[PDB]
Amino acid sequence: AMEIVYDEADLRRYFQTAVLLDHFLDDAVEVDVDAICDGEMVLIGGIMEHIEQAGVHSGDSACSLPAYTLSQEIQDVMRQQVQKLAFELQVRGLMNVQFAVKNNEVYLIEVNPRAARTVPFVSKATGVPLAKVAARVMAGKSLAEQGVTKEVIPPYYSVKEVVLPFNKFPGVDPLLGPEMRSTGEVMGVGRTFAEAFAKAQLGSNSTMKKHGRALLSVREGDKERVVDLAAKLLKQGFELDATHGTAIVLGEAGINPRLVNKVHEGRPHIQDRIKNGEYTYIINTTSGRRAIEDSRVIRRSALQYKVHYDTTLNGGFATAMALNADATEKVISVQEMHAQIK
Amino acid sequence: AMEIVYDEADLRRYFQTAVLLDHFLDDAVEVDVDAICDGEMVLIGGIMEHIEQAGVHSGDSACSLPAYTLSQEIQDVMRQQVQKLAFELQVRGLMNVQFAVKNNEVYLIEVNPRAARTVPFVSKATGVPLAKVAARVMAGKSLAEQGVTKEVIPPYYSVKEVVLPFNKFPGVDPLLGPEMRSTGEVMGVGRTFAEAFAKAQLGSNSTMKKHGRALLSVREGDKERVVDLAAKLLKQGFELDATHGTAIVLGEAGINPRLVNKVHEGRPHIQDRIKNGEYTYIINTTSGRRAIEDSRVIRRSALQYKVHYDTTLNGGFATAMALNADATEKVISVQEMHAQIK
Ligand SMILES: Nc1ncnc2c1ncn2[C@@H]1O[C@H](COP(=O)(O)OP(=O)(O)O)[C@@H](O)[C@H]1O
Ligand SMILES: Nc1ncnc2c1ncn2[C@@H]1O[C@H](COP(=O)(O)OP(=O)(O)O)[C@@H](O)[C@H]1O
Ligand SMILES: NCCC[C@H](N)C(=O)O
Ligand SMILES: NCCC[C@H](N)C(=O)O
Ligand SMILES: [Cl-]
Ligand SMILES: [Cl-]
Ligand SMILES: [Cl-]
Ligand SMILES: [Cl-]
Ligand SMILES: [K+]
Ligand SMILES: [K+]
Ligand SMILES: [K+]
Ligand SMILES: [K+]
Ligand SMILES: [Mn+2]
Ligand SMILES: [Mn+2]
Repeated sequence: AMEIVYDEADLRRYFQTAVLLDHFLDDAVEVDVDAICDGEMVLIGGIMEHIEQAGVHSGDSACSLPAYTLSQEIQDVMRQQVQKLAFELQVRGLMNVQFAVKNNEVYLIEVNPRAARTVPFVSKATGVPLAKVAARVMAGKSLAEQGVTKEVIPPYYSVKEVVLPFNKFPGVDPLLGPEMRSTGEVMGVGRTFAEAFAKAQLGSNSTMKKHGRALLSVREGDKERVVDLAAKLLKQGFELDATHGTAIVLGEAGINPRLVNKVHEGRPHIQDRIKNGEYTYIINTTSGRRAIEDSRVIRRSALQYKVHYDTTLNGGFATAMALNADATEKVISVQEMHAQIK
Repeated sequence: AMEIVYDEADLRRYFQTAVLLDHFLDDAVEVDVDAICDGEMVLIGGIMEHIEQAGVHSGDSACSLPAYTLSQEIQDVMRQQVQKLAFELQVRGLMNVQFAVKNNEVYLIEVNPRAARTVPFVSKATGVPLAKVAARVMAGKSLAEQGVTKEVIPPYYSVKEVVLPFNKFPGVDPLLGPEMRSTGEVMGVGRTFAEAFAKAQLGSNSTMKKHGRALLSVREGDKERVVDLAAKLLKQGFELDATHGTAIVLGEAGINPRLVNKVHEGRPHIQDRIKNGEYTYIINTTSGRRAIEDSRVIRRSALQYKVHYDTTLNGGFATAMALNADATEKVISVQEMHAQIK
């Protein structure tokens, strides 16, 4: 059971309720790299950029292969580090490495010296059966002997999205965090990231629509980038609702959402509006135990009412991009996918 | 000393800091009627309909001759009532009667069996020198004998607005009530109530602009009608800002102002805005000893920064109507005015 303490008081408050301590890498991109070491060389299976930032468990994060925003440059630094780690720790077969990118800096989060859960997706995505390869390495056949020595970068994007069991446990706050709660995953294949993401999103049973009213209620950190999300939604045809401070931020930028009351503020409030079906999209971000506790009503309603919702700004942007794609437009077989690989 | 108490709490509260008790006619139109009685008959000098509701002292209320909203049927009752009083009281000379109209019902405020401060305005409006006649009547010369027996109804609108000394006493809260504080008055003459109001407004040294951003912050009782007012403002090309509760009501009507913070909510706040000359108009209504003391900065700032502001919704509608008029478009002389009277 992890925790992200924000302040001193927070700390106590934690222990009370409650040991390692790690500085939390706020606003960093999380990445996973799957690889194979045969003692002689390292084979990079895949570099997957997560959509949800570090702090949202990698198992609960949607992710993309190839990276959708990371510079090749910083990806090179990761590949090198993966390499140094592989040789140093004497890996023989699969490994997984998790990093956090912040301010153009690579930070190591952990090393899993075995097959990680990302293995099948990377394999489907790249056409290389890494578990068969790594198993051959284990039994003694080298990467070189098997002919699997060069990293494969596919010509299309593969996006992985997860499914959470929150609807099975209503009393739980359907919020993402450092601890993994998802039961499964799906894969979206597209020409662009928007396209992959849209397939991934639909595949994951998302109720997201291409029109309607969107409710925006974001935390302080999010106040800046929210403006841009709000316009993208505007550009797409949605109308907007916003709670107090979010409305303020949007107002100051020129966006004037319809103001909506928090449960405490009066009626009608969000709960009522959600209950009524006024929304087709909800973007709600939060930060701080207490802040989280209050906003619980939103997610709870959103889930109960089947309204698609994002709890991270990164996810919101990803959702916004997919609005530009059409998941039903084109289909492709795995055989065809793999045949496109040069 | 008069004040309106709203609840049990409030009443002691008063008595504390502090005798007749009278029920307060809320959301009522105040009316003034000047009249002459000689024992034989009653001449109606004029029926004036206040812009500001009962609760804002007549003396500080803007007014209209002829009535701009009241039905003929209701004036008829007041006319009826006045006569009854005159004879009843044995009025010989001038008299004044104040009424309040609630739900199509006429309530009697007071009777002043003497010359009222409205006499000169009525005289000027109607061409009938009420003071001369009444004196004559007082000395023994009947209306009949004077040949002043019919109620004159002007072909033009006559609006009286007042001037308040707030600017000379900064420490004071520039807000209207049951006690009179104005020192003078002005008159506006027009083809329409709007044109008349517009002249009276300009006459009163108002800083009202025909463009800019308006700030709307209104009470509960007003939250409903404010929509129409907001619409007018928008139709006129103003941009709107609203405090929370007001913003909620508008938005719920399709009207999304720019949300703004009270002083206690954040920076920038209203005071700041005002201070920055961000507004050209402010509509601020309040109810309650506290809601009032809490809004004080709005009015003080507004007065101090020379921004035109109205403290009644009625006053705000009038201001709006006047936006459709040109005070400097047409001029007329008292002589012509009177010449127009048949
Ligand atoms: N220092 C950190 N800064 C930001 N996020 C972190 C940090 N440490 C861990 N996390 C978050 O916690 C998650 C799980 O931590 P990790 O060490 O990988 O635990 P696990 O063994 O459960 O897989 C990560 O996937 C990440 O999103
Ligand atoms: N019962 C009432 N309901 C509403 N407003 C009232 C009532 N009584 C007085 N007022 C308001 O207070 C003002 C002053 O009361 P009034 O008896 O006329 O006082 P004054 O002697 O100063 O002229 C009125 O002009 C009116 O707007
Ligand atoms: N990849 C996690 C699922 C995202 C979920 N809609 C949310 O953002 O909370
Ligand atoms: N006739 C009263 C003065 C009007 C002023 N703008 C107010 O509404 O406070
Ligand atoms: Cl794993
Ligand atoms: Cl449950
Ligand atoms: Cl008087
Ligand atoms: Cl003073
Ligand atoms: K993550
Ligand atoms: K692990
Ligand atoms: K009045
Ligand atoms: K009096
Ligand atoms: Mn991990
Ligand atoms: Mn009076």
